[PDB]
Amino acid sequence: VNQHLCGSHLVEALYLVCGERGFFP
Amino acid sequence: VNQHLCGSHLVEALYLVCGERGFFP
Amino acid sequence: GIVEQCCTSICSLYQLENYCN
Amino acid sequence: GIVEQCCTSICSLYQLENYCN
Repeated sequence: VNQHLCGSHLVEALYLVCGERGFFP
Repeated sequence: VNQHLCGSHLVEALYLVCGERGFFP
Repeated sequence: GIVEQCCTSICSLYQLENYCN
Repeated sequence: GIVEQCCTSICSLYQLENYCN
């Protein structure tokens, strides 16, 4: 189990937790 | 960009958002 | 289940967090 | 940055959410 969030997995972690807010990138 | 969370990526999405709480699995 | 909701489809933070504990 | 904190190391929900917006 990888607990690192790199690349496309970081982007998604951010599409997930950032919701209505959006995120840069 | 994949917005699906399947397999090891679901497990991690849950290690991330569930924090102190834990999760089954 | 969590697989239909979050893998087959797209789920929100709120939905996923309801699978915690 | 977000790469050192979340990729090279492990970050929390609270840490990641501070990269939002």
